[PDB]
Amino acid sequence: KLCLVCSDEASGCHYGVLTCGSCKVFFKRAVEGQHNYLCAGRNDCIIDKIRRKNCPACRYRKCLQAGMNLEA
Amino acid sequence: PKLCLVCSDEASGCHYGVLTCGSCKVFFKRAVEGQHNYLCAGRNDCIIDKIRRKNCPACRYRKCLQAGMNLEA
DNA sequence: GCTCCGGAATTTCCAA
DNA sequence: TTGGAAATTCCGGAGC
Ligand SMILES: [Zn+2]
Ligand SMILES: [Zn+2]
Ligand SMILES: [Zn+2]
Ligand SMILES: [Zn+2]
Repeated sequence: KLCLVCSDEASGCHYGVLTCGSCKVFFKRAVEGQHNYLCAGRNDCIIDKIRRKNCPACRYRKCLQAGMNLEA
Repeated sequence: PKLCLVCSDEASGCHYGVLTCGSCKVFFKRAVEGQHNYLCAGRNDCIIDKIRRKNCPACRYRKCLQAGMNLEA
């Protein structure tokens, strides 16, 4: 039932991956925002429920290598 | 010149005992009266600057305390 | 007249 | 939206 990104509960499978609501209003506007997103860490930041908003960079990263894309 | 000891932006003036910008001033003020409960998603060495400073409240708050910031000064 | 600082009130911002 | 946190702006009072 877990979002494969933030490990909150999934609202369904969107963009080819099972994840949550916020994680699926997030990928989302990073792509056609085509955003910068610099990490203040090592690029290995932990992504979970209340930390997910700390590092958009690592969050966006983890989105991609879970396979999220705009296509179907 | 004139540059903040915390978020590394240009300093409004000495605030709470530490030369700092205005952003960190009201950040620190808000942190001490409220809760600290912030978590770091990194190793607690996170880099703080104008773009990065909003990423990790935890590390930013730590730097303020490290800098010597205190409410009565 | 000014400088300096705390700080409240206001606006900007964005996540959920 | 609905509400919380960020940040710029502005005012009160101690000084000088
Ligand atoms: Zn998620
Ligand atoms: Zn990161
Ligand atoms: Zn600062
Ligand atoms: Zn951190």
